[PDB]
Amino acid sequence: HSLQDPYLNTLRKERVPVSIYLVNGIKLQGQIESFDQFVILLKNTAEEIQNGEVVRKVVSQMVYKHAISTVVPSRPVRLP
Amino acid sequence: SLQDPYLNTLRKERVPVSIYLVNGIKLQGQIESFDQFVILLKNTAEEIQNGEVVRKVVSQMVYKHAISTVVPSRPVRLP
Amino acid sequence: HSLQDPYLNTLRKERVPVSIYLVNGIKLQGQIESFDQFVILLKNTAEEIQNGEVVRKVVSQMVYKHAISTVVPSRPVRLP
Amino acid sequence: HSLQDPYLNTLRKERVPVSIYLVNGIKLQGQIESFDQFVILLKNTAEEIQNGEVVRKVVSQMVYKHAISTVVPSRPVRLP
Amino acid sequence: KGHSLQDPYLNTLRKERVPVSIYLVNGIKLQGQIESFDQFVILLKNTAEEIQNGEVVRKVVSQMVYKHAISTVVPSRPVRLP
Amino acid sequence: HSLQDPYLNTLRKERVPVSIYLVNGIKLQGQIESFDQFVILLKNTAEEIQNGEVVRKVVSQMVYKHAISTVVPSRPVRLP
Repeated sequence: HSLQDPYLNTLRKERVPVSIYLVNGIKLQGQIESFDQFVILLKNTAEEIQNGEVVRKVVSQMVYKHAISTVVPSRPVRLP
Repeated sequence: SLQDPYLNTLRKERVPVSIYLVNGIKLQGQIESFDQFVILLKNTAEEIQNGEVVRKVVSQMVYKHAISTVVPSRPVRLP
Repeated sequence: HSLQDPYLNTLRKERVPVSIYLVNGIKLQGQIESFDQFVILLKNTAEEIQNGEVVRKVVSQMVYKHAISTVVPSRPVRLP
Repeated sequence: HSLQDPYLNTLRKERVPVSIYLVNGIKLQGQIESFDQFVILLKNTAEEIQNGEVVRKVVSQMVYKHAISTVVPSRPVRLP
Repeated sequence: KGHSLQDPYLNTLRKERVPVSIYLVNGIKLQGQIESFDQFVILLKNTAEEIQNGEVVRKVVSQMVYKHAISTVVPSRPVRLP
Repeated sequence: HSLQDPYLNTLRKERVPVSIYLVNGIKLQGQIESFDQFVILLKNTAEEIQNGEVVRKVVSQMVYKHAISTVVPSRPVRLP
């Protein structure tokens, strides 16, 4: 895959906020900290309300490429 | 051997394609570039902000394995 | 592909109208123009009304084998 | 296919009526005419009615293994 | 740690006639004992019980499941491998 | 596998409680006992009511990776 590697690699190093849409329709958000041939490591640091104050929770989840339908970043970018 | 050309045709000829996903989602745009396992689809979305229409370029990396069918706008013959 | 490549070559060369059922339910109709190891190119003249006249549209769609469940030809076929 | 081939090759030989359940919940009944590495030619000997006349078709649909969840034969069978 | 786990787990599930639940991705639950498996299918035997003319009838049911349609396989009792 | 095996292996070594989301929507909780190229052996210790007292039931599923949506660890995990 001579395009997928650059593209992710780009999105990761430039810390590009992305939406990962899953085949089951679930939308993940956040940044590609890392990836390999079969998985993306995706960190999202969304805000949260814990007992009437604003906490920010950083859950990082490994998402299987084979369950991703599309990867639509927040801003377009190009490869080396 | 059929896939690459059909794609590579649509890419260079930059014909707008409708690519239906397995879940039924219909994505439209132009094939900027494709890979063994992914298609980079380019589209210019239209948004309404403060009355007037504003547009920008959205680029989607689409996994081939979530795609069912690809319907181009106009039929195309291979090279 | 002892059974597949013939059963499509026979379907392709003999221009048999085929139903393609997709895993997701939606049914495609039309003739196999051409296929490779992962895709089928299915061409189909349709029947459309625009401005009170039956107009026919020839639509060609590359359909990923991996979204296909079953392909049912219009008339029984044989191979060598 | 130490197990899959023998088993499939059995049910074609002994012309064993099989139900094939697809991943999407579809159930096909029929006899395994042929199969290869990725596909199964399922012959269905199905009666039906057309406008108050019994009409018996014989349809040979090619099924992609990747759409099959389970194949359930009508009689228990075994192989070497 | 490549393909060491799948066989041993299955292979001791089969060899020790352990009852297993097989959950298909589509949400179907299949119960039975693993008779055998290759790289791509497991052969699941169970005994089905129907009623014919108001008397019990046991039948042996043996179905070939594709692993690519299996989500998870949960034995009825803990097992361990070599 | 330069990210997946490491990420998995430290989830396993540090007995991190993990939630495994399936493509079909099912959430599986537990911890990675072992994992393969294609399966995760996931152990779950849950409390179950037996005869008016509470008893922990240990359950161990072999999960197929290809049915896994996403792997959400209980807490952050940094690899070597």
